[PDB]
Amino acid sequence: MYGLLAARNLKKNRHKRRYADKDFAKKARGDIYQNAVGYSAPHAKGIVTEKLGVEAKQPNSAIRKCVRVHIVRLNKKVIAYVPHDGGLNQIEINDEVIVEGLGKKGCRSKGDIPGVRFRVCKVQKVSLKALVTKKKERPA
Amino acid sequence: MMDKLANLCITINNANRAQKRSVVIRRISKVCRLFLESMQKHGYITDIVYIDDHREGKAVVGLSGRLNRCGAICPRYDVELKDVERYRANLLPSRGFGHLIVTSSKGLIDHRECIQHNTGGKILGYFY
Amino acid sequence: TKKRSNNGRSKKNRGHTRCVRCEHCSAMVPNDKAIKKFVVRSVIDAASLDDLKIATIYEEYEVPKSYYKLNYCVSCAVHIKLVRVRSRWERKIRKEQRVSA
Amino acid sequence: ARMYSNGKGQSKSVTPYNLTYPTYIKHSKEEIVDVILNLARKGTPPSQIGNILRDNYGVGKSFAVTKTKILTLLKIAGLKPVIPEDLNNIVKKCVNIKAHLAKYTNDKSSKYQLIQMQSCLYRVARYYKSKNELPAGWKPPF
RNA sequence: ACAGCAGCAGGCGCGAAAAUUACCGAAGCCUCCAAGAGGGCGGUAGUGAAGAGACGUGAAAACAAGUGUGUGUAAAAACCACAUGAGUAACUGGAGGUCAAGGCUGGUGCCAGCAUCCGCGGUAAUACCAGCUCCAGGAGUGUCUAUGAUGAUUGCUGCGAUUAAAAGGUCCGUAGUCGAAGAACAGUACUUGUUUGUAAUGUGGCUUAUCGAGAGCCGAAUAGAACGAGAAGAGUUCAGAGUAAGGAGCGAAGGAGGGCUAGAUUAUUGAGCAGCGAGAGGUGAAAUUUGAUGACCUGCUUAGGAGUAACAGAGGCGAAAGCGCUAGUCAAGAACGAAUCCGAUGAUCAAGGACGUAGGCUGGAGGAUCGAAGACGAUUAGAGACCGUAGUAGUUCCAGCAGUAAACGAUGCCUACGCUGUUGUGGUUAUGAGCACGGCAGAAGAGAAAUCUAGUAGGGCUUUGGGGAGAGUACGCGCGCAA
RNA sequence: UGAGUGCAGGGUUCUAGAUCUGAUACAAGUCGUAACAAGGCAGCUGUAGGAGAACCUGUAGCUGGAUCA
Ligand SMILES: [Zn+2]
Repeated sequence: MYGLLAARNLKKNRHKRRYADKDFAKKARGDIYQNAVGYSAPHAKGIVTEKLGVEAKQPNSAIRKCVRVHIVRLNKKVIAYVPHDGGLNQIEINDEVIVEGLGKKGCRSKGDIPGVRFRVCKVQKVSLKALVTKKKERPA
Repeated sequence: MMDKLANLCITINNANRAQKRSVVIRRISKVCRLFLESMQKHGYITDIVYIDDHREGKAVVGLSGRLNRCGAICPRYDVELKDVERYRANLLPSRGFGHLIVTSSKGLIDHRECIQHNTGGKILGYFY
Repeated sequence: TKKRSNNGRSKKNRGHTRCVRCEHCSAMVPNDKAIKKFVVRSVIDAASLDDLKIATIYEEYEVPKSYYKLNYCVSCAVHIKLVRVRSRWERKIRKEQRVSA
Repeated sequence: ARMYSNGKGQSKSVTPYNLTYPTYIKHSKEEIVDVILNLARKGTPPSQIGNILRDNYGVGKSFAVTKTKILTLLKIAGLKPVIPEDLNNIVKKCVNIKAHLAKYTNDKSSKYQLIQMQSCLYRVARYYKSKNELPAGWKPPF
């Protein structure tokens, strides 16, 4: 394939090789639009339906606080994590929450939380960081 | 069959590494003659004899102490005068010495003569 | 990792070889790999030759010998102690063993 | 290397540096030229013509005296064969193998040799029917 | 009956996502029968930390932002000039390592939380929650999401395939990519001149807004096309030329290479008959089991179906799978010797075609030995297994199907350049040596090492890998009687 | 020249479904112990039977073997 007039053979061969890369393959041949946050959108709105808790992976020993969210844009139901110290207390059933990604290349689990892929950002139009640290109050 | 200009290069490179002063090279073509004659002009090789054996051809050559390395490029890429310095920087060790040889309508010439004559050509080989 | 340069057998420049059967357990082993042992044993024991000298009718007598070639598989040769495990530099030494009696 | 098998033999014979004229010989030009054309009409292949000239009449390579090659002389005399002698010897070997297999059908080794032989025939045919030495629709005797 | 905002404002929805139902006889342009009329085209401001410049938040004597006039414009506001007051003006992320900066004080005790990654916390936490001091950037700083770089982890330059992931089981073969020396010839590619071909952007500059982005003027330019020129490489032809390129042929010889015909020395079983009169077999040790219907062992007769011991090897032959008794017969091949003939006929290979141990399947022949399945005897907690007794399909042959192996020297095929000693096999020999096919032991280089079919290298062509898993699995398709 | 609309079919993409059958994670549940030491019958590859389950048995192969002899 290294001959001077071999360009056609060379091009067709090298194109076919790239499908061995996971990155190129997923963009070409996988379902890249299945996710609430990803290629489609940076943030997602949804309504809280259940409060939930999950164990951390070994060797850690903890209960992590999680929320069941119905996503407006897809009608899927997903699990999200609630970040801050007393955070679970700032959320009621049937509140609206905005939800965000964990920051890995694909949608992947982070740290010791098994199988959860998003986190809460805002509750009832206001920043959760401000709610928890008592800098601002619920809209009421 | 091997390329004759490739065979020439490996034969002299190995013999130089083994610290021999002379070699016999077994299959010769028209551009092989012109390549060797170029290395003689720049004082990399000293003495050349050609044997007219009626079977292809063969040469006997004396090596100088100045030759570090030589090589052929395959395939022989076409180059504009704008392109030659790219190949010069890729192949040669220093901006101060060594030769990159190019075939042209004016015979074999080096990368300096290309500037003088204002001509590109096809890339052939190098030595330093 | 590769333990021996010859793969533990004497086959070179061939596809396939005849098999033989182990003396101790009847397992099949390739002829070029089997451990071989030669035996030359008198029919009459050394502890009887002094009686033979008064028992025989002939003026002189030569005792008949019996001849054998025996074959062993690796497991049997190691267990019967025809061969033993050896160090990484000893493995390379090749010398002919004695004929048994 | 060899074309149908893994051979790398090197047995050949050296061609001389210069050819001269064979003055040690005991015949004229015209006699040698007569000897060739007789051997030709009797039906000998041109490689055998060469062997006889060397062995019996004492002339090496059969050209130093004539300034002309054996097959060209046969075309000048009009004695040219219908098929080139190489292609002709390939058809013969094929026929032989098919005549063996016709009575000893079980021989897988002979079957193997036939498919090799047959391939070589068509590769040679395509050479000659490009140089206009055979009619375009020529086909094997099979 | 009427009606169609992917015109300008504006509203509702949808979403993670985007401004005023504002002024306009002025600037740039367009339209008419016009010393005039029209234009949401266009211009002017308002709104918003998408982007980009220049500067405030003090000095050691003495500091923005305000205000009033003038300007500015279509009218304005801002900008600039002079004159008045004065003394206002920092946050975001961090402080165990990567990675700049605290083993500080108090709470909490695998809780609550933190942490991109590695990891912290079970009562002595520089990592959680706070106080206090430090660090970094600073009118800005954190997070999420796509992409370029990191990355020689996509490799033209420039990676890998003995053992880490990775050379097709072996051949033939089309399309495709790649192809001697010598003597000559021609100009379409190739390279280059002149002329065309670029507003903005970008590039090399100079000049004016306090400065700096900004604005204004200059010069050269890509790919593409027109006409000339040069002939090294590539291309075409020739034969007083004949490759350590190929094919055809000659001579003497070598080999478990293959098909067929006709024979062979023993051995293992089975029957017949004769002798003898009590055990044989099997194991680590024993039991199933067989024997007075005479076993076992020793004779003589016979009947079958497999196989070729020892010699026999780091020996030979074959494309691989594979091939071992003796004669006769039938085709083709490899190597060697040499002054035979033809002359580029060649390398590698998608598609397509032929062979392929064993076990398996369809039909016929046959059936000694061995033995999946099945059945017993022992051993064990239990053995369905390992061991012993027995026993069927298969194991052999002819005519076919099938298509897999740790089909491995785990090392593709042609072709090169390469140190020494020793030992083989077959020819030839000036007896000094060579040519083809091997084994072995060092060296030098190489490599993560072990080691070396792995040294040197932009020679040609095909196959093939890209962190573990799921997975050589699902769906579709092609072959097969099925597997 | 033809908009619309009947009636059969196809081509695409989604979605329902009694029941069955894969995979993955299961702090540590039940039964054995198949592999790694000659792992207690040396291991592994192809093929064919059998079996609670790892697996066991015949046949040809390989050393990555417990032998460069
Ligand atoms: Zn044994």
